[PDB]
Amino acid sequence: QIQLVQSGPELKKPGETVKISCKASGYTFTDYGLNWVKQAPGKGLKWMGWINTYSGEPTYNDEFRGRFAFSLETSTITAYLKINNLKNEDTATYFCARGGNWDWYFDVWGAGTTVTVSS
Amino acid sequence: TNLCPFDEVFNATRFASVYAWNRKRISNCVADYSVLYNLAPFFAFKCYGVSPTKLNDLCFTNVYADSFVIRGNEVSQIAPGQTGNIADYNYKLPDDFTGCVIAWNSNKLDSKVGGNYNYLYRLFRKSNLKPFERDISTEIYQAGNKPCNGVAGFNCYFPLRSYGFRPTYGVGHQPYRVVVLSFELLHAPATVCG
Amino acid sequence: EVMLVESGGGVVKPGGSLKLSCAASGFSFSTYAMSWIRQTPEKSLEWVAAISSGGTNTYYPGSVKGRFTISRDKAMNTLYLQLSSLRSEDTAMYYCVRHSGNYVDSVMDYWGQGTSVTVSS
Amino acid sequence: EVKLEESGGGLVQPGGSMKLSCAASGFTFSDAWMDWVRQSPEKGLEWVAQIRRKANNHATYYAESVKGRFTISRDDSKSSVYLQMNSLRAEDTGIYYCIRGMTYAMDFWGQGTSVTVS
Amino acid sequence: QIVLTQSPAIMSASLGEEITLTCSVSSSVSDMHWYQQKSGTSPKVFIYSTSNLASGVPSRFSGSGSGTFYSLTISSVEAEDAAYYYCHQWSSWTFGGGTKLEIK
Amino acid sequence: DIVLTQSPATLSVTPGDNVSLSCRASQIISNNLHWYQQKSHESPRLLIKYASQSISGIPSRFSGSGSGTDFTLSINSVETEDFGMYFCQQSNTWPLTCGSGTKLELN
Amino acid sequence: DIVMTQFQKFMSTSVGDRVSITCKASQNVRTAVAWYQQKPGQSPKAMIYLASNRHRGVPDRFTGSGCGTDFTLTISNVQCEDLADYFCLQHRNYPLTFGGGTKLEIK
Ligand SMILES: *[C@@H]1O[C@H](CO)[C@@H](O[C@@H]2O[C@H](CO)[C@@H](O[C@@H]3O[C@H](CO)[C@@H](O)[C@H](O)[C@@H]3O)[C@H](O)[C@H]2NC(C)=O)[C@H](O)[C@H]1NC(C)=O
Repeated sequence: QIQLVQSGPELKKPGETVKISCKASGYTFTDYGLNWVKQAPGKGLKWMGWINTYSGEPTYNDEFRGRFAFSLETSTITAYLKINNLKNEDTATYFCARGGNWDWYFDVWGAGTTVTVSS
Repeated sequence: TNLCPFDEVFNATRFASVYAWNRKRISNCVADYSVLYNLAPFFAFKCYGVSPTKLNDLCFTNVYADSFVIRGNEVSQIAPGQTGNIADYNYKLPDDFTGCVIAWNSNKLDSKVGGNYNYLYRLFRKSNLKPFERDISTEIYQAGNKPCNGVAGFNCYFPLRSYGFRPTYGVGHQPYRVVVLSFELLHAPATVCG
Repeated sequence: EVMLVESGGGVVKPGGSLKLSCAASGFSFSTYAMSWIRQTPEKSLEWVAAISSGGTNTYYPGSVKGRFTISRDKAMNTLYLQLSSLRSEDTAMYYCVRHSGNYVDSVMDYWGQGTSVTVSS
Repeated sequence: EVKLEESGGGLVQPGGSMKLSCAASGFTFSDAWMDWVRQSPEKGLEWVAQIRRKANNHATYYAESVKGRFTISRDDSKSSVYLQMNSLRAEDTGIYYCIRGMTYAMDFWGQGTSVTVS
Repeated sequence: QIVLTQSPAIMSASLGEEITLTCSVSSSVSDMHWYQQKSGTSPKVFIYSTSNLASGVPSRFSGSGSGTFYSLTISSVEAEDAAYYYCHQWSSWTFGGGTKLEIK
Repeated sequence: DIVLTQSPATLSVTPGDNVSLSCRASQIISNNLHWYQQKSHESPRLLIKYASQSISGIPSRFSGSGSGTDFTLSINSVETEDFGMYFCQQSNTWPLTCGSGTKLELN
Repeated sequence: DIVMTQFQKFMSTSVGDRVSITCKASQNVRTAVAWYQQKPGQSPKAMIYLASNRHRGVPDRFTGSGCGTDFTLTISNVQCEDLADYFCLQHRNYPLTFGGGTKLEIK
């Protein structure tokens, strides 16, 4: 039994932050990485940059250079994504996909949470 | 104004191990080394024979870029004249070297909590390497009366030992990706510049 | 003249945070790496942290990963080692040292007088 | 840390038999050529036997001075080495060491056994 | 994973002995430094790169060897040099156990 | 980066046939490209790792070929439950980036 | 079969000089000769494997090489604790021959 079920849908206003969970269970957490991908509707996937699950330091894609934070706590096996200063274009279904520390293919994915922005 | 591929050899995913170092022959550049001088995290930007600040302006004909993965202690062996294990049985530089040596700290990227046993390194040879030569001989050094027929044992040793590469070894023992640029100016009109 | 003034120690309940600081004066601080070295009551030295020259890389051993964080602000000429979620094993006197290159690999030339943090009660 | 400890020290009249064992710890047991050498004060050192790795089908050979009368056996699950010796003569007296692997790296040695004859 | 062995733990010599302080490793490291801790203060640096001396030390201390063995040679120990001596290379995460030096 | 175009953008197929896709690279990416399948509002699954090897769990009809810069994904005996959108995603240079995606619908 | 005669039963040198133990063999033994050092009242330890390399924990003073039939081991700056036996054995053909021993003692 290996799955990564995230939090539910969120709904925030332009300027408020958001926090997205991605809880792992079943596989040994240090044996693989964690990759985040963002998929705007009607477009292709975009890699948000991974997080080494042993130490906890990110490695951002150059598109999402600042303004994001892949924090990590390991007492509970959960990754975290935080988006500061939400703008009006980044509504998506933010997945989190386990890509290995030696392979980098995304086999076991998550359901995906949706952060729409409105007023 | 075609930029030449430093991006294929610097921010790549899988660097090959040190006993079989992949070698990219770069030619017909307009080589923009200013993208290196804005990239912060380089451990060593050491050049032998050329100056780093005058590196953008001089011209070459062919520039070779080797790449491998060594321990952070062994970087102190990618140098003209030094002896050891990496510069004696794996990858040796000549004493009239005219290139640069760049080194990383990839403990984030090339290490699991289990042994990352992909990376190998040579242990011995019957003679020291002539410079700029790779050796992919994979068979057992016998040196005995016994033909042991390809299985390791007493007086039959495999030449390639493997690293562990855990993220808890040491700052000098976690793997450092090392790229060796080696310039040349042999008797031809120059292409690499800019 | 090179001296390393340090402060911030005390006693802390196991499970809380505190700030062990180190002030440097006399050299170009943004071209010399720094590290933190602790010493058990059995007097056996070990690393707990190490930071590069520009603040680009931060290294921690297998014991104190994620709950020890070093920091380095060049303007105030200080050094910050912030701890979190301490056990009873991390009672030690913490020495602020100065490396002799850009990286961590070089010598440790000038040290600090130490700062005692003992967890109990 | 690896060390080998051994036992089975004694004396018996010639024509006897003794099966002395050498236990070990701290290292991977099934990947090793654990040999035995013998130290006597009169002839320097002599080589006793050799048992090879599991992958070499336990290719066991002895010296030509101990043909038939000497045989060795291991069991890597219990991690010990059994050497039984048969119908002995008088000049085989001395200290019999215990070795992890000869003539390569990780060449650790034991402490020997005090076995004697009358 | 590298261990650092300093053998033995307590080594005693009077005024008039020459002595060597050993520090061996598990796998072969290139360099090895040496620190000296008097009782009550911080340890200072004596030797970098196994052979030199820091400025301000007497010229009786000298190191030798490379590979898997490093020895710190004392010419004639005075009452000033009775302290703990730690070897440490960059690639350890640990220090040596420490060899003490006692007058006789 | 490595922009990966897929062509054609739409397909019109019938069940019980063969059809082939394309994912043309920009730089040479030797056998480090993967293929992904995504239906309506689900997570994508992994179809073939490393441009030739198949994955345990999927049916045994998906198998793509080619190496270098031109890659084709070949599905034979297509069924009606293979409806969705298909993603190619390289892994060789950094950062990793996925293709624009083409969809496979039914006549 | 193979006999090794170590023709120095006693070599005696003072502190700080160079000591060279000589060990030549029976026939063409290419590189398969080791060296073992035994402290008095202790088990022997490893010095040099395969006649060139250095075993882990040996000082920098200890090296000695050569191929063919004549092997040697050269100690420079002999210390007070370095009084020991020195054995040389071969493993080319399957009987292994521990040659003669060499005892050192300071004058
Ligand atoms: C290998 O990939 C990394 C990305 O993970 C490249 O780092 C990024 O390279 C771009 C291109 O130069 C940099 O963008 C530039 O940033 C400056 C601001 O400093 C901006 O003014 C420019 O207009 C341009 O957008 C980006 O900063 C840089 N990121 C980091 C963290 O350094 C890297 O360059 C690639 N390797 C090589 C050899 O190109």
